[PDB]
This record gives sequence, structure tokens and C-alpha cells, in this order.
Amino acid sequence: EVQLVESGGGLVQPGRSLRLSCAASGFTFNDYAMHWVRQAPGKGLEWVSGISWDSSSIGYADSVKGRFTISRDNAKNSLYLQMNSLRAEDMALYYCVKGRDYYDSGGYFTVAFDIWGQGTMVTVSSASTKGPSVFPLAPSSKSTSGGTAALGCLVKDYFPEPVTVSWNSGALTSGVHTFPAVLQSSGLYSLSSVVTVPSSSLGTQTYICNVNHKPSNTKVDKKVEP
Amino acid sequence: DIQMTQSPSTLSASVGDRVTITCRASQSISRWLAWYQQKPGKVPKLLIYKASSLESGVPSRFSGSGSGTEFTLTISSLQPDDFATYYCQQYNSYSFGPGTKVDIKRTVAAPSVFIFPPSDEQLKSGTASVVCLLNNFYPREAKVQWKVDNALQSGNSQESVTEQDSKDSTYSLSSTLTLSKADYEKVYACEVTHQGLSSPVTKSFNR
Repeated sequence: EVQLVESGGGLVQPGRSLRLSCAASGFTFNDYAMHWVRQAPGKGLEWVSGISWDSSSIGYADSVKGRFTISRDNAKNSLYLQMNSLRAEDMALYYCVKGRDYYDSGGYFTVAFDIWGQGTMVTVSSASTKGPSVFPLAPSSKSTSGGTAALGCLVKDYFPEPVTVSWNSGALTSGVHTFPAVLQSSGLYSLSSVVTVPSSSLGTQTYICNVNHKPSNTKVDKKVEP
Repeated sequence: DIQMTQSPSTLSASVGDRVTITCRASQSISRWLAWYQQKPGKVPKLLIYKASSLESGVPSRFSGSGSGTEFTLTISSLQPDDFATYYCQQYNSYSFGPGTKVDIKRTVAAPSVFIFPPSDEQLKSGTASVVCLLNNFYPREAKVQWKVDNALQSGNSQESVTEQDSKDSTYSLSSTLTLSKADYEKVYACEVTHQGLSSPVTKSFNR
């Protein structure tokens, strides 16, 4: 299976550096141009940089020229982006992306930009890494309607993104709404994750939320009840 | 450089409608155009390359056309799961268009309104969060006010909204009232307005 696994994203002061990496597998890495593409929160896709199979040609968007350096190590099937003098505009999700085959000039049997890495987050900020507090949203008379109750978890005061939330270790997906994070004036993120379930199941089932905030090495399970 | 533009920037349309999204290049790029679908929280997915070639295993309701300067992506019969932002891209120097965000039109559906007071656990550390939940409504537009002992609030609440549900095309919405433990020792009410409710609705609790 054809894959691009990214790493090296994280939190860095304005003016400082980070190196992204991307490990390729399931295809002949040596034969392909490779690219970086980014997406700032709630905005569009922006092509950032590309590099030929043998590194003999390299391209940059005007907004990164002189600050970013793309490179590759074909012996290690790896693509890198060295980012220096990081600023606000560079805060984004960064995608590793598979380009054109060297041999197929016209793309008569090959298509470019078909395989994307999962993304890695770059946060540019002087603020501190902080784990979330995880509070229950308890089901009650005031969170019920006919045959359904709503319950949840409040995941408050973390920096930077992201945080993930599951219910009962993935065994409960149906009826889950995990809300997008919002920035609180204080400069920290917060979100809720809720789920609606049969009201009669409150007696038979246990509902636990699994919160993971990798940047702070915080894992928390919270059981939530009437 | 080559500038890519798209129109309209957003559109809403019913299940079964024919939708047409337009992409434009500042200068001629022949058939060197690609189209991407991005669902929120997921990586972009290539739908069309070389203006009209369908990428493998992409449903046949998607089609592309154009050569030169003007391009279209057509969804012949829109489905609930086609909710996304669609980006064109010039296939020579890799630059993207700004995207068209497609929403699914469906029948009006009034929200279910639930309220949650602060947890005991939280209260302990001197902060209180009241959460009001609007569940499974359409359309996305809504109004939530906070009242405390009848006093209407300002600036001390933040809202968040989910993406369209891919089965039933509804939205849900959280409003979170933030107050100190101090201030919270002082009947808390979430009031909601929406096209589906004949008149506004208020969920509240005491203490």
C-alpha cells in the first residue's frame, strides 16, 4: 500500500526553526517529484514547495522563498522541509504530496498529486504547551427528549492543537458530535464532545471519553454518568 | 504567476440536483487542470485530472470539462455525502484556486435543545462552564442568548458548529458560557431562535 508518513510538526517561537519529514513506502520513491502543500486554519490549500526525483530542480512559493529549504534522501525514501524564520502565516497543516513520474512526461499512464500524507501541524507562538482539563457533561432531565439522552465531555484549556476524542475506545461512533476547537481570549483552545444514546441504556451501558493531547503527553479517560 | 479563481464561492443544493462549479485561469493552461474534494478534517482527494479524466474509483456522477481558460466540475446528481470544499489546481506550476464550498439543502428541522451545568469536579478549581447544545437542526443559522437570573449576557460566550452530517445533512452547535465560581453563585437559561421553532425556546436549570 502507497503511503506518506509525516512527522516533525509542533510548537515553535516566532523567528525559530522546525524540520518536517515524510517517509514514503509502497512505490518507487526515486522516480517521483515530491511536494509540500499547506492549509492555514479555515483557509484554502496553498502549494509551498516541490522537488524533482534527483533534486536537480526545486521550486518555492514566493511567500517562503529564502526561509524554507526542501530536500530529499532517496536512499532513505524521505522528503524534508527545513523551515526557518517561522512567522504567523506559516501556522498551518503541512501535507507531504506525491508528484509526477520522471518517465511519464505526459501522464499517459500516471497521475500527479494523487497520494497525500495525513498532515502535520505547525504552531508558531511564544505561549506554553498545556494539557487539557476534562470535565463531564452529565445526562439529565434537561438533556433528554423522548427516547434519547445527550451526554459528553468538556475538554478545556489546552495549547497547542490538536486533541483527539473517542468514546469507549472506538466502540461508540454513532451519534457522536466532537465540536471544532475554538480559541478562548486567554489564548488557549477548548472543545466539547457529545453523544446521544437511548435513554433506557443509561442503566445497562458505561460511557467513557478517551481524550488524547499528544503535544503535552496527556491521555485521560473520563467516565460520565447521571 | 498563473492565478486560479472559482465561482460561486459557496452554494447550497438539494439531493438529486445538478451542480456546476466554475474554475478560471488568468492565462491559458490548455487541459492542465485538476479538481480536488476536501471533506472537513480529512486530506484532499483528487477527483479529476487533465480537465476531464476521472481518477480511479471516484463515482461516475463527477465529471470535468474545459480547455484553455474556463473550467467546470459537474455533480450530475448530488448526494448527501458530497458536502465538501472543491478546489481546482493548475497542473503545471501546482497553484490552487480558492475553493467552492458545497452545502446540502434539505427540509427545515428545528434543533433539540439541551443544557449542562458545570461539573462538581470543575467548580472545585474556581471556574464554571455552562454548555448549551443545539442538536441536529437545518439550516445552520441560529441564535442563542444567555440569561442568568433573567439578566441577558454579552461577550462571555463562545459558539462552535459541526460540519454537515453526511447521512441526514444536519448541523449541531455548542454555546459555552464562561464565568468564575464566584460569579456563578448568583437560575441559568439558554434561549434559542431558529426557522424551525414557531417561537423561541428556553432550556434552564437552577443553582
